[PDB]
Amino acid sequence: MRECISIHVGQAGVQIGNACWELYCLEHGIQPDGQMPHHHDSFNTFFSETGAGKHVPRAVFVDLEPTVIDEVRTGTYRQLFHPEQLITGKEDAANNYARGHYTIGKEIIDLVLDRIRKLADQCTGLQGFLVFHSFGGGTGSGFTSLLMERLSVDYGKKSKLEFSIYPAPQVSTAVVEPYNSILTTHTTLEHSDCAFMVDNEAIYDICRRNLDIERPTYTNLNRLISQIVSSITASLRFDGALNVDLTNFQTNLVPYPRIHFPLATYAPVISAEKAYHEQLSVAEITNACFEPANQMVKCDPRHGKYMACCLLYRGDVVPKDVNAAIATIKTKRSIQFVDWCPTGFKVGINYQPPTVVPGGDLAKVQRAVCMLSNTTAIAEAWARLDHKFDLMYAKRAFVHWYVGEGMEEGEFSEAREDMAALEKDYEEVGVDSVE
Amino acid sequence: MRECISIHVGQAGVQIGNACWELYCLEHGIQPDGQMPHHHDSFNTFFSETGAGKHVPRAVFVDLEPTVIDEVRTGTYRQLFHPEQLITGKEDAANNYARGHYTIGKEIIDLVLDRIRKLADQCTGLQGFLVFHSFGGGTGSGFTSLLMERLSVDYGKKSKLEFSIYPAPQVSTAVVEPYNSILTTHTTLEHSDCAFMVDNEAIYDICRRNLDIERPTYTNLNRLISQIVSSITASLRFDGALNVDLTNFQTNLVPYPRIHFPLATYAPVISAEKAYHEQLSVAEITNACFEPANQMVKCDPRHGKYMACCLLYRGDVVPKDVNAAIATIKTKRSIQFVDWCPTGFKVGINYQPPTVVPGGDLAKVQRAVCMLSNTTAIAEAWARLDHKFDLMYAKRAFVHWYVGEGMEEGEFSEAREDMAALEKDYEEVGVDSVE
Amino acid sequence: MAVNVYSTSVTSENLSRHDMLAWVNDSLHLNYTKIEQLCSGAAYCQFMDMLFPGCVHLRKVKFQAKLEHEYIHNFKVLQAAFKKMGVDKIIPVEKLVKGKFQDNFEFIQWFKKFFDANYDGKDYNPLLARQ
Amino acid sequence: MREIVHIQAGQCGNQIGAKFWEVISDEHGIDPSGNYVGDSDLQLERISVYYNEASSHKYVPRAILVDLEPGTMDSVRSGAFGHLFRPDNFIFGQSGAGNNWAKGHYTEGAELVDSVLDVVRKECENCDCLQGFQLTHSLGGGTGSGMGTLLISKVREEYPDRIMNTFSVVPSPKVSDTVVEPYNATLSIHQLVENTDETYCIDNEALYDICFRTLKLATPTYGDLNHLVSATMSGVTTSLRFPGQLNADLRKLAVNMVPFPRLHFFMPGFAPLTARGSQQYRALTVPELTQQMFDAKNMMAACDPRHGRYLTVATVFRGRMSMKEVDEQMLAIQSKNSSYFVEWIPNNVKVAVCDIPPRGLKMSSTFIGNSTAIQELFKRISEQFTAMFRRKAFLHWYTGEGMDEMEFTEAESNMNDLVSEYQQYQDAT
Amino acid sequence: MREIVHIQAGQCGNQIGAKFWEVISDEHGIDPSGNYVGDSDLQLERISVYYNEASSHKYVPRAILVDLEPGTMDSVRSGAFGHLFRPDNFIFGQSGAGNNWAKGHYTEGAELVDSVLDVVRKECENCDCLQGFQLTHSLGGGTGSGMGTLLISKVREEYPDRIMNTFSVVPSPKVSDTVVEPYNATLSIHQLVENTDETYCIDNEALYDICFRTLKLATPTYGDLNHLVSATMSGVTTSLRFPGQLNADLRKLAVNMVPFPRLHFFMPGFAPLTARGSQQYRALTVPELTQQMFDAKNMMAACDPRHGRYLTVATVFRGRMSMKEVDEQMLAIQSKNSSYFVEWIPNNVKVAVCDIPPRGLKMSSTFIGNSTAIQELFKRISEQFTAMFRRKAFLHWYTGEGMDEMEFTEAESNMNDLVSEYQQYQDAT
Ligand SMILES: Nc1nc2c(ncn2[C@@H]2O[C@H](COP(=O)(O)OP(=O)(O)OP(=O)(O)O)[C@@H](O)[C@H]2O)c(=O)[nH]1
Ligand SMILES: Nc1nc2c(ncn2[C@@H]2O[C@H](COP(=O)(O)OP(=O)(O)OP(=O)(O)O)[C@@H](O)[C@H]2O)c(=O)[nH]1
Ligand SMILES: Nc1nc2c(ncn2[C@@H]2O[C@H](COP(=O)(O)OP(=O)(O)OP(=O)(O)O)[C@@H](O)[C@H]2O)c(=O)[nH]1
Ligand SMILES: Nc1nc2c(ncn2[C@@H]2O[C@H](COP(=O)(O)OP(=O)(O)OP(=O)(O)O)[C@@H](O)[C@H]2O)c(=O)[nH]1
Ligand SMILES: [Mg+2]
Ligand SMILES: [Mg+2]
Ligand SMILES: [Mg+2]
Ligand SMILES: [Mg+2]
Repeated sequence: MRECISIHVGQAGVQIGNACWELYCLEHGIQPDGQMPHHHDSFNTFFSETGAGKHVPRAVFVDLEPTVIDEVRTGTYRQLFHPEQLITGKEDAANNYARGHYTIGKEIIDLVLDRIRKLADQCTGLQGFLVFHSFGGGTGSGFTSLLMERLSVDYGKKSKLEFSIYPAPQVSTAVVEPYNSILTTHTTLEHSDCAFMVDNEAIYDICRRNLDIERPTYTNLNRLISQIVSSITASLRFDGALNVDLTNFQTNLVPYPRIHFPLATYAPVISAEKAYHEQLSVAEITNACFEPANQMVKCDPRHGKYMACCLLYRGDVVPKDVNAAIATIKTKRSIQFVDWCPTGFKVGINYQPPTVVPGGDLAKVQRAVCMLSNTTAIAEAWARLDHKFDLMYAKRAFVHWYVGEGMEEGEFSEAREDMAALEKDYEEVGVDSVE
Repeated sequence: MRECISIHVGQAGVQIGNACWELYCLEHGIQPDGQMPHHHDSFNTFFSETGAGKHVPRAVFVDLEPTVIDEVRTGTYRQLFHPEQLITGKEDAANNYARGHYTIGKEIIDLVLDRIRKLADQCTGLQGFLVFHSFGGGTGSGFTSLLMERLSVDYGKKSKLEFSIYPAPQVSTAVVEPYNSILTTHTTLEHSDCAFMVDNEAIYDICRRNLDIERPTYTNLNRLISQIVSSITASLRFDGALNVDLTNFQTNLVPYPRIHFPLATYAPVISAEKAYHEQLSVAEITNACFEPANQMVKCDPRHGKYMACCLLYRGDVVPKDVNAAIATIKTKRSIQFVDWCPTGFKVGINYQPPTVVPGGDLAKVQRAVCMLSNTTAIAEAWARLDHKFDLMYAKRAFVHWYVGEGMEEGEFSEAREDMAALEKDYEEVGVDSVE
Repeated sequence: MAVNVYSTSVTSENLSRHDMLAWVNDSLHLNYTKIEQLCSGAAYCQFMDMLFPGCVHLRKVKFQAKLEHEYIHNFKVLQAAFKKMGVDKIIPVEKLVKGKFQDNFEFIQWFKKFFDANYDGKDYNPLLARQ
Repeated sequence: MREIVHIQAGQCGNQIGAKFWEVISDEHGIDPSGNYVGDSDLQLERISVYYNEASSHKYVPRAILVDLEPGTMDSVRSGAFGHLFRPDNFIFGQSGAGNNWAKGHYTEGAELVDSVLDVVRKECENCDCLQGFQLTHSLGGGTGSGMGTLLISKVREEYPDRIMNTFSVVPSPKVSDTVVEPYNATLSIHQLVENTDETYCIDNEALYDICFRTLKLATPTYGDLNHLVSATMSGVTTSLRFPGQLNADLRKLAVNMVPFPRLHFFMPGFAPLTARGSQQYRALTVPELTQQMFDAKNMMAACDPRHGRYLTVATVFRGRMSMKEVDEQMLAIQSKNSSYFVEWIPNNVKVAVCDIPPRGLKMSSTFIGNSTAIQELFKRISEQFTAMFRRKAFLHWYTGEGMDEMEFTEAESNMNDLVSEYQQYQDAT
Repeated sequence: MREIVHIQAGQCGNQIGAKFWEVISDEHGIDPSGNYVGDSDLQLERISVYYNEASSHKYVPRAILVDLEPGTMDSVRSGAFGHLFRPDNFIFGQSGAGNNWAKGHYTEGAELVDSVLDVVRKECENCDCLQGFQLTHSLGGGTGSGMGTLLISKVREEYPDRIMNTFSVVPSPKVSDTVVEPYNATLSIHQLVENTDETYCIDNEALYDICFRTLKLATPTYGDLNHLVSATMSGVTTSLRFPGQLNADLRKLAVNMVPFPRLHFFMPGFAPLTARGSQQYRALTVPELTQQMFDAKNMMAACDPRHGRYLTVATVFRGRMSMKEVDEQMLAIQSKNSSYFVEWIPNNVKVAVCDIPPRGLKMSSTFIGNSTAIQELFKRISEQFTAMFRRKAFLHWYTGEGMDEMEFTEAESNMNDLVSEYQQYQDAT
């Protein structure tokens, strides 16, 4: 009855969404062709049923380069998606923010908005949009910045959750990542309700250490991402003792208009071999999700303070045991809250145990936790990126590509001083003040 | 409801622990794969019980050289242990206390402590630690010292029992044994509640004479030590007419802060052929356990005076018979006590007869005695070890290795003076004094 | 930074409850009658101020705590300077706040050793510091 | 006669109410399908107070269940025991209030209050003689607190000469279910103390404590907590549903326990509470029932009575008992525990006795005491609100939907004033 | 009427109490399930003194079993005749006292006595007219000694005008069960002398001698020892439990046997004790009963009365007999055996007669002597403590948990003063 649509831009969004939509069809028992064969509409919020038994997803796959999307048209999920929704261009943005925001993106933005408007009108109880985009890309960073300016105008006040891919501190696929990341953050800082952050390097440590896989390809990495996403909207599709909505994370995790950068975390992540030798009780999976070696962004929360938290259990979870486990977590002192936040926990319990994808690495479990911490420790992640941008912009390296594609050298300075204000605001609010 | 955990350090510790855990799994009726077909809970005190019927031990096998741990992994007890609990390094300490305590052992101590903390937080009624380690071994000595320091820092006041392997006067396998023993004794003289001592040569003599085996490999010694440990823990594990605890042993056997080096003895040790021709009465098993040739440390208590004694009977034992036998033993000539200890016996009785490992050397018995004596005869062993250390250190042998691996001669000098002070205190306390 | 100490088994240094209470009462000038009354954490916070000037904001600590929930907040300020000072002793504040003889003597026994190691003989009154 | 209209708002109200109409149906012998299947004729003597006669001896409850988010209705409409509610009363919105005051009181609650006042008004006209309203909600949520308060203000204007009770679930000190708890609680208390006759404050942390030690349970779900609150909610009403030696009702309790118009915050209780295995080792008698009431362990709100003085106390016994033993022990309790009762209110104990014991029990009773220890609950909330409001944390989503800083100032001063009047009557002589 | 509250401490207290309740249930005809199965109504005439009535005519013992280590509680619950105790009374900790008086009096004692005092207060207020308390324990263990001392002190503080008996298992002189006996023995005896009323000292070696020689048993066990002790205790209580020609009570016994406030250490004994084979060759009569009673070999405390003088003697008979025979034999015994009777206490014999013989016996008798032979036991314990404290052994583990040498010195001084006064009153003319 209540609807939410998802938009995937760039290669990272399409590849992640390809693994995410495989999970939804498994949870609701949807065959790849669209037909159908705690437990008990459910699929209505994500799948729009047609006249026949076919259910088509509410997804809009958009990219400029047609290489990745053509795999979806050919792959096993060929008859599921709506043929028109897969929007493709001719040439990529080529890791250039200007190309995907001023020159090439402008020729396709009108086609995308037409399909978005057609999906919204077909539905009645639209909640908000979920956007899966990267940060170092050209059409995943310069185009999703154009979508925010357009979506926020057609629809005034709606939830807009983003699932970004933070550039790693040491691991780096591109060389112009500091240029695209700084420009994107300055523009989508006023058109994003909350932006969950994920780093690619941090997932490698989780898969190698906890799950014990020595060959974590991008398909094994994208399986961990989809589990968090399904946990965010688990209460919309299932009935639980204490439900939450997309607006609940919105109010509970954003104390200030600019401070809306939480970092996700999942638990438990264990292999099948170690599943038989572990009790996996509520009292310790809460502890597992709080250790600094399990966070999914390469930043240690010990150096900062927790502005707010949000836990989302699911399965055979007793509401009494959650209170006891959380009460002693405030006792343990890997946790340090802020002075002006006497209450700093939000709990949501669901009655649907997490499902497993056959052929995957995760084992079947009866309990799960998806913590969404909003900590001050992410300020060190902005400082590191702001240092790379300042070093490379000093000698105007790589600038001639941006200037000649429809941007001005003055615009580069405006985004630089904006991140200086964000860094100052983040530290000043977090640090204590007299009276 | 009462939980005690065991830490095995070094090759000797790992092998002794393997024998001990085989004995425990036999005693509690646990199959090698972890399933199971006075007794009920019992296994709760040692075996943590998971979601299925599988019970996993509360053991932390730690080593630097991976050979023995890989042997344990490949062995028949493969499905029992938790795979994460088995911790290995890359290269051994190589009979170097400096290598095992300062350079190498500092790179795995954090993981060991994290696993120990997780195991302790899993349980609710934690009682103490049982540490199985040797003295001659470099990794055993160094890592036992490090673990003692770290556990004493983390947990304030808990029972920390150790089952050492005292170097034999003649039988030996190393050349830096005096150095290692002196250093480890000086370091962990203040971080041990009670340190039971066991020697290889005495067990060799016992197995040669009493049990009549002419090929006594290390398995028989491991079985004997495991039997002693199980007899010690039987009071916690089972019900009985007169129960004793780890704190009971600790209180009744340590009269002075430094004099906490008791020696163990077991009875009766007879083969299968000699079992049919013996009555096995309480008085005669008490006499056998009190005989000098049955002691498991190469020192005859006739040269010293008993300071404290602890008898532990298991089986069809009558307290009247125990009282009569103990009164007769106290009357006997060879048993001499200290003047300031008018009462010198602590008696415990248990209703569970000892079990027999199939294929083992020992035969089935209905009565068993474990005798722990804190006496003065260990002063001669301390003096012999001190003389060996002084003779070797008079001309600075192997000190180049020890100094090159992050140590200074000041540590050697302080260890020497501390051992001299300990010997002086032991002699002064043991000797009589007027008024 | 501060030098750490341990306490597992030491003789000739274990003080009685009467002497330990006298040392606490005389040092900070209160009228404590039971060692189980130290679970509030108010007296403990002032000890850190004496040992190291500053490093503890004596305003956010409340001394009139009488329920179970401000005791937890009190300890969140007492040894939050432990991380600042580098001392790595972790106490069971979840179990300390119950006001039992079980741990309230064990922690004060350790604190006496810790206080004696880092005390250089400085003297200051607590009357104006408290008010 | 003297019918009671039941209103359930939020998620807790819909979950407590769903477990409340199970107790009432069992008491009156009403089948889940909605038709009488009982045996004793005393049950049907006064059935119109809660239920409502329809065609073919079908009884439908006189309750309306309304919540902004539609996820809760499908849990009770499609679940068991959902075949007896009238489908018209199932009122729901489109999206949840998002744990917000303004989204539950100005923006999204204003579009639904006009569709719920036309069902209360219609239910009131079919009534013979209205007695009062009942509201079950939470003080920490968005729609349970935001729009449940809006219903109180609208109803009070239409029916000023009526008595309504709120079975609120006040937040807990140890854990917080919502990070922005104080903003919703403070803004609601300032509205409750205006136009409610009496309020029963209930806690979740105290329900875990009671169920863990007294009831000796290991895994108390929310089904067991609501089953414990529902017993107290039925104890108050049962005096006007069944004949008794000394009858009472909603109006009688309000007169005896509200000395001043701003002091109507009560702390409920219940007895006996025993485990399944340890029930044959106790003698069920009035002696030990009154002993179980007055111990601080068996209190439904996390407030120790030893920190304050009982202003007034009312106990509603049930079952069949001698009338002498009841008065003999309230004198002994008052005489022995003479230091915890106020001095300027003599004989501050109200007694009522019914004659129908609950299902599967020889005798029981309910305790409702207006104490002064409640002041420690309002002192804690006003402390948390001050810390957050000074830094303006989370406030820029309460201003963006109608409200302003000026509204927050009144809610804090009013709550601080009520605390001062609550303590002034404790030390007064 | 005249209810008695029973408290059991430590492993010894728990086992002795289990045997005692076995004997009491057999005497009163109470089925192990807890319901009356007996025939005569004289058992039901006075059953509230020990048992407690409960719904469905059940009977629950008025016992409070408590010990730090849970092993004894698990054994008593899992074993037979554990289905009648009230589970609330089952109180235990997690870690034992470890034979440490400091640990049993200052570390676990706090919470344990808080819970125990709560239960004791509830039981006492449930009782109609309290008569006294009973505590069975050992002076050698840690938990029993220290925590029974703490319980006695708190009960004395709460109920000053009440009686309590302590059945203490004193350490043996020949063989010691624990190495550090004297410290606990001295501290416990000091506290008991301070704040108890009467104490029946019982040894183990004397019981073993009695069982081996008189009973002619090859393998005497703790079951038989506890059987003998429980028989003595039941014989003590039967005087007020049952009607008789010349009744006696606990207060009567205390008044008659305690001449001075510091002299309440009695020696018990039982008659007749005969082997199974040699029971049909004896004529059961008061002459031989008294003859078996009044010989040192039939003494349950390892002290030879020939080394001292009987300050006072009490004799509780059972069964049916003749007062003429009883008093005539008492006079004959006093006249023939005058040498070891105190001269300045004329008429130093108290006699009481009941009317119900024990199960499977025509008649029996319990003898309680306040003599001066306990001086040797106190002297031996004081000498051992003096040696151990002079050499300062095991003491840093009493100093490390609160105590100090001042307490030990005070306890030793009190013990020496008590023994000196005992001797000086033995040798008075
Ligand atoms: N976690 C995750 N990240 C991915 C995956 N595939 C690509 N990425 C991220 O995407 C980045 C590559 O840039 P993209 O955002 O994909 O750029 P694009 O979509 O190819 O568009 P152009 O920049 O115009 O070429 C890499 O740095 C990766 O971090 C994936 O499968 N999983
Ligand atoms: N009783 C007994 N002693 C053993 C056994 N295995 C080894 N030892 C003792 O252990 C000593 C060898 O030193 P270890 O502690 O094992 O040293 P390690 O584990 O090989 O590691 P490194 O010290 O680095 O060489 C020998 O002197 C033996 O006395 C065993 O199975 N039984
Ligand atoms: N006693 C009891 N309390 C509950 C139960 N379920 C939820 N609660 C309490 O009710 C609160 C839920 O907030 P609500 O007022 O119901 O909010 P909502 O109905 O979900 O609507 P929103 O505020 O917009 O999210 C939680 O803080 C819980 O403490 C329950 O089953 N029993
Ligand atoms: N007569 C008799 N005495 C017993 C029996 N069992 C134990 N005892 C005595 O009671 C003492 C036992 O010490 P306890 O006070 O029970 O100590 P605990 O319960 O084991 O716990 P700790 O005090 O910590 O050691 C022993 O010294 C025995 O002499 C019994 O069955 N009959
Ligand atoms: Mg691309
Ligand atoms: Mg090795
Ligand atoms: Mg809601
Ligand atoms: Mg014990």
